Amino acid sequence: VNPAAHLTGANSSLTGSGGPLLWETQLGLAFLRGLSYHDGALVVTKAGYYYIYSKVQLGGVGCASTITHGLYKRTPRYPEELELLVSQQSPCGRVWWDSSFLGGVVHLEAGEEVVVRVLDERLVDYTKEDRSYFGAFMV
Amino acid sequence: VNPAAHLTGANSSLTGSGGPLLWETQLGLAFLRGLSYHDGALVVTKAGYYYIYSKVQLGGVGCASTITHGLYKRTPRYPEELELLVSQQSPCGRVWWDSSFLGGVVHLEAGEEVVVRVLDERLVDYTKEDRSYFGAFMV
Amino acid sequence: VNPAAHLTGANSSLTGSGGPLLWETQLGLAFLRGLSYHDGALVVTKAGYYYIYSKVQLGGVGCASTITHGLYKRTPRYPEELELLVSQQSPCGRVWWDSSFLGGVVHLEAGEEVVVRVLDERLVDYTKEDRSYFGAFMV
Amino acid sequence: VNPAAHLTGANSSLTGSGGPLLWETQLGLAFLRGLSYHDGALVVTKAGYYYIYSKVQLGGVGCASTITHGLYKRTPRYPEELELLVSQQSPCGRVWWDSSFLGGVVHLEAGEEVVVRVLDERLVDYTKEDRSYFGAFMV
Amino acid sequence: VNPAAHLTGANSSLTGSGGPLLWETQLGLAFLRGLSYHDGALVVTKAGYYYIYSKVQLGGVGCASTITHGLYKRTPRYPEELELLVSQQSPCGRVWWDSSFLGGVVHLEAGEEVVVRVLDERLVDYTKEDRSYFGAFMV
Amino acid sequence: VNPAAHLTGANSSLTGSGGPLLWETQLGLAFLRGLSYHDGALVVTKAGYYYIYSKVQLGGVGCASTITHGLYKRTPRYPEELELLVSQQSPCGRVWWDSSFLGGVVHLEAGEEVVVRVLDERLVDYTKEDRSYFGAFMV
Amino acid sequence: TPTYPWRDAETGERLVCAQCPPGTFVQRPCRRDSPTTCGPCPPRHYTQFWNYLERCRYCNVLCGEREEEARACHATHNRACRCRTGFFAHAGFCLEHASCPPGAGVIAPGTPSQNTQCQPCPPGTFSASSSSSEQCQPHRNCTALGLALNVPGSSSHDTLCTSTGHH
Amino acid sequence: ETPTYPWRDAETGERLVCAQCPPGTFVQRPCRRDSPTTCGPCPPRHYTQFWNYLERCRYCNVLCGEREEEARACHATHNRACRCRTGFFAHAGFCLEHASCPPGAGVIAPGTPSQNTQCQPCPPGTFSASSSSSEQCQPHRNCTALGLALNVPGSSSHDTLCTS
Amino acid sequence: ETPTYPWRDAETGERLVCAQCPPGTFVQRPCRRDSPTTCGPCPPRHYTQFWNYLERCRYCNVLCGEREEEARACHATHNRACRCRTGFFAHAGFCLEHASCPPGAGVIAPGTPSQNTQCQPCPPGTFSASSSSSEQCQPHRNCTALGLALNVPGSSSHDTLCTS
Amino acid sequence: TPTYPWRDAETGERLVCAQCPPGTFVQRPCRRDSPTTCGPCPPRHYTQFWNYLERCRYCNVLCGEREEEARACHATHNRACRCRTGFFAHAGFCLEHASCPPGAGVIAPGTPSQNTQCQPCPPGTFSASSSSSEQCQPHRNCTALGLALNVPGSSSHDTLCTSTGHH
Amino acid sequence: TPTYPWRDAETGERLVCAQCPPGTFVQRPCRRDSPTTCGPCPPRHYTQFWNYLERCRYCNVLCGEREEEARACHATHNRACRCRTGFFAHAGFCLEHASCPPGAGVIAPGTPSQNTQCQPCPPGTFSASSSSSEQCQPHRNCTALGLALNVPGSSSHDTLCTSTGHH
Amino acid sequence: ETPTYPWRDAETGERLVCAQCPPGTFVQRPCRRDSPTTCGPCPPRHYTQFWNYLERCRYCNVLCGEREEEARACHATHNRACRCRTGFFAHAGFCLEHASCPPGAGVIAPGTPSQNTQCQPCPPGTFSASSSSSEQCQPHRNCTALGLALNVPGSSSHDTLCTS
Ligand SMILES: *[C@@H]1O[C@H](CO)[C@@H](O[C@@H]2O[C@H](CO)[C@@H](O[C@@H]3O[C@H](CO)[C@@H](O)[C@H](O[C@H]4O[C@H](CO)[C@@H](O)[C@H](O)[C@@H]4O)[C@@H]3O)[C@H](O)[C@H]2NC(C)=O)[C@H](O)[C@H]1NC(C)=O
Ligand SMILES: *[C@@H]1O[C@H](CO)[C@@H](O[C@@H]2O[C@H](CO)[C@@H](O[C@@H]3O[C@H](CO)[C@@H](O)[C@H](O[C@H]4O[C@H](CO)[C@@H](O)[C@H](O)[C@@H]4O)[C@@H]3O)[C@H](O)[C@H]2NC(C)=O)[C@H](O)[C@H]1NC(C)=O
Ligand SMILES: *[C@@H]1O[C@H](CO)[C@@H](O[C@@H]2O[C@H](CO)[C@@H](O)[C@H](O)[C@H]2NC(C)=O)[C@H](O)[C@H]1NC(C)=O
Ligand SMILES: *[C@@H]1O[C@H](CO)[C@@H](O[C@@H]2O[C@H](CO)[C@@H](O)[C@H](O)[C@H]2NC(C)=O)[C@H](O)[C@H]1NC(C)=O
Ligand SMILES: *[C@@H]1O[C@H](CO)[C@@H](O[C@@H]2O[C@H](CO)[C@@H](O)[C@H](O)[C@H]2NC(C)=O)[C@H](O)[C@H]1NC(C)=O
Ligand SMILES: [Mg+2]
Ligand SMILES: [Mg+2]
Ligand SMILES: [Mg+2]
Ligand SMILES: [Mg+2]
Ligand SMILES: [Mg+2]
Ligand SMILES: [Mg+2]
Repeated sequence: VNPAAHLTGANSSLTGSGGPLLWETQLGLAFLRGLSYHDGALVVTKAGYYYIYSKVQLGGVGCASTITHGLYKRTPRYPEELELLVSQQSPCGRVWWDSSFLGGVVHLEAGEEVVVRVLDERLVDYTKEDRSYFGAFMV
Repeated sequence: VNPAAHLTGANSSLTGSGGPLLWETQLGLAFLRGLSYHDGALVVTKAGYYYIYSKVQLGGVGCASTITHGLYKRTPRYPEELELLVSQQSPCGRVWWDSSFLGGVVHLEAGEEVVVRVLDERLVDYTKEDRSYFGAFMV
Repeated sequence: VNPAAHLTGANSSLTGSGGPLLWETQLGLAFLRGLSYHDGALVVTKAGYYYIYSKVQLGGVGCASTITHGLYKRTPRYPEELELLVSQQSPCGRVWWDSSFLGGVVHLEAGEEVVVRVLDERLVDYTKEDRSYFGAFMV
Repeated sequence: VNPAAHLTGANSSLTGSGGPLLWETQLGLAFLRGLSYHDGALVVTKAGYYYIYSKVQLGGVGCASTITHGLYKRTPRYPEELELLVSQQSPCGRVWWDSSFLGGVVHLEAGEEVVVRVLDERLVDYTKEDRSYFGAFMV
Repeated sequence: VNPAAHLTGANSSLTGSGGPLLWETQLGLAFLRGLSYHDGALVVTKAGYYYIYSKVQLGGVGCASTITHGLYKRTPRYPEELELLVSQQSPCGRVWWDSSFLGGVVHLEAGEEVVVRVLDERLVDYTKEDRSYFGAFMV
Repeated sequence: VNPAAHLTGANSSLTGSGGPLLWETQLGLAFLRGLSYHDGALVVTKAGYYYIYSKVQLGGVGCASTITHGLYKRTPRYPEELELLVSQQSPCGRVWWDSSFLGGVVHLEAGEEVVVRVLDERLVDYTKEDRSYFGAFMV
Repeated sequence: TPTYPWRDAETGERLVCAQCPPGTFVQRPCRRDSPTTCGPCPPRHYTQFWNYLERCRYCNVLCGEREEEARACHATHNRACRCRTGFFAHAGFCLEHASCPPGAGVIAPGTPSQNTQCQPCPPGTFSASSSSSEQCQPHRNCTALGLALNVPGSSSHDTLCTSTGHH
Repeated sequence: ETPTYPWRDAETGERLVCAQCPPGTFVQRPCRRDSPTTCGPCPPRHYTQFWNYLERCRYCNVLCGEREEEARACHATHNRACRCRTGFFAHAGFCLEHASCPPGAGVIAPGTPSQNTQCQPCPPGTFSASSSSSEQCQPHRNCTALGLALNVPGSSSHDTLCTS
Repeated sequence: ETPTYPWRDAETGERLVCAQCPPGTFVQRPCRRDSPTTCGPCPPRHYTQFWNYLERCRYCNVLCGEREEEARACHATHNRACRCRTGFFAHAGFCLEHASCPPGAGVIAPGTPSQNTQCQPCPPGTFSASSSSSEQCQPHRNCTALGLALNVPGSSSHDTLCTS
Repeated sequence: TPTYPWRDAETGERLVCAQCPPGTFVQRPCRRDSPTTCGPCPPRHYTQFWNYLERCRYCNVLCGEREEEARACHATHNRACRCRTGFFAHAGFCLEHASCPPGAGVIAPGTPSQNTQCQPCPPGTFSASSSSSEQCQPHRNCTALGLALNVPGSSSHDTLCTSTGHH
Repeated sequence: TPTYPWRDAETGERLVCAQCPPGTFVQRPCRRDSPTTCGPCPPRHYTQFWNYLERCRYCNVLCGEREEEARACHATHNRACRCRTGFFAHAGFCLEHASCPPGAGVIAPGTPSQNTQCQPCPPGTFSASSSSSEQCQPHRNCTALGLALNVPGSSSHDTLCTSTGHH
Repeated sequence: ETPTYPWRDAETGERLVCAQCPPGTFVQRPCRRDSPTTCGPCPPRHYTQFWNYLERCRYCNVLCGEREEEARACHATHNRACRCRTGFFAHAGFCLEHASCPPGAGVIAPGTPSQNTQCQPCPPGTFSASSSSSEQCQPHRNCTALGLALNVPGSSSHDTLCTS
């Protein structure tokens, strides 16, 4: 069975703490198959190369004119997050909408984790499960 | 044999009806392998989790300042399309170009379909097979 | 063993020659598994359908207001590159940042190659391995 | 009695002939005192230096994005207008409004005339007598 | 002696009552010579035609995005102000600065007054006597 | 004879010394009548109140994004210029054009002078006599 | 009856003259032996208040090409203007009523005062067109028709049914 | 009557015509040779709005933002729906604050959940002195109705004053 | 002469040097021990522009938009190519309408498929009265050439009038 | 010969005086016994038409730093200006001729009247450079050279051949 | 001592009068028998240089609502203004000091002359907050505390440790 | 003392508590029954900044751009870091040229690697004649200090002249 997951924006997604986004893992389009989840992280149980992705729908009113959207690894072997795939966008150039998508193949051991962070978080629309999400699959 | 497809923008792509985009399925870079196509829909024949994607090249002159690009499921079990992966973009902020990409893993049964819709459709450049497309593969 | 690769932006990435970007293939997040690399090209050794992708982080100061980012095939059977997946973006609409992502499934024979090109090249930020990259995997 | 006049925008003001603007000379705020009027022109009957002035209220919806507002002399001695006081404004940088004001001292002989021209004329708001006008007094 | 005056922006200039601007009449550059002043108004004591003028220095941070700058007559014969010379400007198209200037000849009787109003008044820079002002002289 | 003058933009007009603008005094529309001129300054020979005015045609390509246009008094009694009438404009908000106009009544003694300064001076279009100018008349 | 002060020219005596009502102006001031003569305002002029003007005000409100009279110039009031059919007023302009695109429908039509209002079509309804009159309409209802579902609808396209049941 | 759906019996293989399930329900178990379709009620946070033969109800996936309240709750037969809270209007997917009419202009229509404040310049004989999202143009104080004389003429932005 | 390509014979394994196929063709079958490369003609909607050894011709994948017409058709040896239709010019991947020279300015060059209208302000003694994408600056009516006297001086935007 | 009316000052008789041709002005009006004396316009002044000016017009067209004379001030005409080499005229300015970037080439060079024109290099051609003179050039043609194809070219890079055939 | 020329009115003799120092103005010019009388500038007026003004200059620098006096109007100088606490000067305005968002921290606080300066938190440090005082602070250091690592930190969140070691 | 990490011995399966490796090192080989953790030094282009048990050092993946120089080199214990070169300041991820104070304004603070030039309008009695990113407002030449008379009053953009 090939690990896969797709996690969706949820009412709890934006903590305001500067930490990772949280996600839904079972309702509507969300699911886990051969991966786990823990406090915002996808937790890997089978080691290998994974294609990881995330899309965030961004939006706001006028204008931290720069948004960073990224996927980061956590390993117990080092006490700081490691960057995997990051984008910077300045879409504030009244109402605007932009969506940021990231995907890429990374190596992950059992027990390592992946998270998503956006700065600033508040520009993320979490109100719709089809518009912000985070997933992966083994390749 | 692992299902896959990549379908491309075609001269017939923009119906003007408010329905789904249509696509080419055999010429140039388009193909089907273990999936089918019917009036704009990829039709699934083997049940499972698929990574689905689509990219549309958008462009126009000045400025419905908001574009929605999405992938939607159709099932005979419910009489309305279901949203899978959607983006909203306001790129009109004279000549402009922007491209919107969507990808994500979804569960699809045999007999279900996936389509793409863009509103407004008219901003989609269908004149180049490398710039608007829709595909999938089983994961 | 399923072919995969993920190649990253490097100090040598922007040749200025109008040719393809170059990439790192072994340090930090870069790797090759069952694919090769030669002067900017991923070189295929096992024939099949591949999902190919690339992300480039773009940025600059004010304002060739149009950027083209694409993935192109090279085959010994034809003396010109073939377009696979291309985007055009006009993000110059002082400091700005935008990221362009492309992905899609294509058929590649043994011995064929894939490259990335951006015009104009100079707007690509190659200084961070997490922000510009090029990879693939067989599907 | 020291010659003076103040002429106001009228319903006839925009001929669309490429000729000068026309003006009201009697109703509301408009008057002539020791100057005459004929077909858009202030006609001088007493020779001397005059301060001439004109204000035009300009306005438009989005967008020759350049507006020229000028006062010009006609003399029977020479078969072409002479430019006196001219402004160029590019105010189109949705609904916008801008006022252009011109004033200055010129020497005028009896039998010479002064006219106002705007290019493009149709951006002139002629609907309010307090907003677009043309006058003079001897100094 | 030919009536004239030049009144300057003052610390009291913006009442915020929706009434007219107030002005300094004695200090620095301000003076009255054969005209009077009461509560924001130039008061006419000698009947005749006057060239009246006013300049307001406007400025703001980003953004009724439309500014109206006008001169108005009050007469005891009628219980409402009469518009004389009015400009509408939409200069907000970050820090911005713009000057609005009005001038024109009007007939005024003894006992009539002239006031200046700006909407919105708070965009008026009243801090420099050389920048916002109101005056007149008989012609 | 009532003092008046109108001076026009000339080829010498922009010294680039940070000193005042220079002006033509005899050719085309320029004249002096009961006022003098020396090194950019209108020189007063008869004491009284004058309406002074100046218009500068400004223009540029894209972009101190703030332009200051002013009239200043020099007197032998005090070793610094006095500001009379000053405007600040931020018109740079590609090719743009804007006109700045200043007028007002000031008291001047014999032997006092008036000069015009623009910062930044190089945005002044001095090529057309009808477009940038400086004058005065006694009131 | 509001008044104003005056002086008889023959005697110098102080007078108290009647002002003149809306629609009129002082054609002749009072005298010791007659009241103020109030003239009716001529065409293109008005007085809206009691007054002692010697000339009525000018009806200076002119209607643009995208406007029409909401009120005519009358002796009692100035003319006034509103946007013509198809246009609404904004920032002293008359703009074209927007269209609601496919996927969305009209919830209030445009007026001279406001622009078309629009919502995204809710579930079960659609609008296929860019229109400034078309509302979100309910999808064709295959079950109510006793027909099979052929293609599900969306917010911008109607549901399609076949032409028969299933058996 | 009740709409239907074709179904190949698993282990019979005959073409059955089964009853679909009604809004508020979903198919717990398909129809067989002898048994009708078994329909179950949508659990909380889920719905079906139409007849259907879903094996699980759709998820109530509309979430209200901080500027928004429920116009409808999540029910067995419909998803949640949201409208802009008091003081805001729905524009391009967002909830914007109701605008204010400056001095010189009056409210001709209150802001609602779908509509910004509507404003017009105060017509002659009327006034508004403040920036407000409620205050309408009011007629000038009428000095002759109160039996007083005129002190200071009013404007589109100031009331007429009368002398005591 | 004819360009070539190396090829490992399937079932011989020797290195052959085969003839490539010419523009308008593709390789139906590779060269063997005794047989030359077999070249076939590109079917409709397909092309090869260079010598090649493609197993299938490239697809003619250039499509003209509504503002565009074919400058070249899809041929066996080249792809389709498009230019802007009459009244438009090619700018940044789009087809824009030719601009108009306002009154006061005249056309100094017609718009073409690659070029916008070119305009200049009417020099002295010349005029243009209308916004037009054809009309050039014309010299003023010359009153003395017609034997008439001057009525109204002309401008950069109005013709000189002469009195009868 | 166009004329203007005048009066003899000694007699009061009506006169019909000749106007003055391009390049001249009326230095002295006609008299009963002499024609109008037409003076030649001094430096920096012109008359372009028949006229009865008493002073010629001033040559007031000044050339900016990015411009040069297309025509000198002459007694018959005012000065006129055009953009210097490397610049084109737009909106009363003189702008730098654009460069066509890599992937695209010049199809018309810039002039004082127009900007550089550019196209995307068609199939078989390339431009490697950002340039306001470089055109799309045909790819190096390996088959014509009898050499093997090493790396295929693109619209912004030339095809590379090896240095020998295949055999 | 700088001077100016004058004339005695009784005799017509030429005089050489003293100018007047900063803080004063010429209230009365010199005479043959007395020096110039220099008056002190009244409130709201100044002279900053030696001068022979007959009235001092007006202190015309007014402070806006976001400003306060850097110097008072004095007889020797005009008033001058600076941005109040929390604001910096830019383009003749007083703007709010920016905040450094999460992920970044203050390296210089704002002043009346400059805006807050900000950097992205370097490795090992964090800022969790949007703040115009908060600096990048070092992550909680699990090894120095003898505690196990629970969740690694980032540039915008602190490292979490458990409450015990591993053994 | 030395921080640690749990580890299941491969082939014993007991829970060991191993020493982590220090900054500048990584784990060449894990701790066993009898042997301590074996730590190796980071090779060039690699680092570890904290105690760790990485099997390979992190890559020094910060690259300086053409506007930038190394503030720190890649070391065994830290990544490279970059700052803006002389003449530039760090704004929103970019290196912008230091701005110039126009005539009428003077430098009140030099530009640095983190900070743009700071400018103010020249206060009374002071001047700046040029656009410069160094030049401050200077006091006017004082004619009375030099024993001269006034020739031309100065401004915020021109020096006072005195007569010889
Ligand atoms: C095709 O037509 C059929 C009719 O033959 C139709 O089915 C109907 O659907 C509606 C919409 O879901 C149903 O209305 C509901 O009825 C139930 C009770 O059985 C109510 O509980 C529902 O909830 C209301 O409750 C809220 C309070 O909490 C209200 O405030 C709110 O207004 C809710 O709507 C609801 O009214 C109706 O039951 C069926 N009718 C039948 C006979 O099944 C179907 O919708 C049509 N299809 C399409 C695609 O348009
Ligand atoms: C390397 O050089 C070789 C020459 O030794 C070269 O091959 C040549 O290519 C061109 C371009 O494809 C060929 O030109 C074509 O010739 C055929 C007939 O054989 C024509 O039918 C073609 O069509 C024309 O038809 C249209 C009308 O419908 C015309 O309007 C239009 O202009 C078309 O071009 C076309 O002319 C030519 O045949 C070959 N020559 C040989 C000997 O093979 C090759 O292109 C060069 N390689 C590179 C990479 O530049
Ligand atoms: C102000 O108040 C008075 C009455 O209370 C109004 O005066 C009347 O005006 C109308 C309009 O022409 C006349 O027909 C009446 O005869 C007047 N009556 C009196 C007693 O004066 C007046 O119109 C009011 N003004 C406004 C603008 O509403
Ligand atoms: C208008 O028409 C007349 C002739 O048909 C022109 O007059 C001539 O002007 C030239 C230029 O100096 C002289 O050399 C001729 O001798 C004139 N001849 C006559 C008969 O008048 C005139 O130049 C024309 N004007 C313009 C601007 O073209
Ligand atoms: C210019 O130079 C002179 C002295 O070298 C200054 O004159 C002095 O001014 C102060 C200020 O009021 C007095 O207290 C002194 O008594 C003056 N002395 C002399 C000898 O004149 C003057 O202030 C300087 N000006 C400026 C602006 O710095
Ligand atoms: Mg619609
Ligand atoms: Mg109001
Ligand atoms: Mg024209
Ligand atoms: Mg090029
Ligand atoms: Mg912070
Ligand atoms: Mg300076």
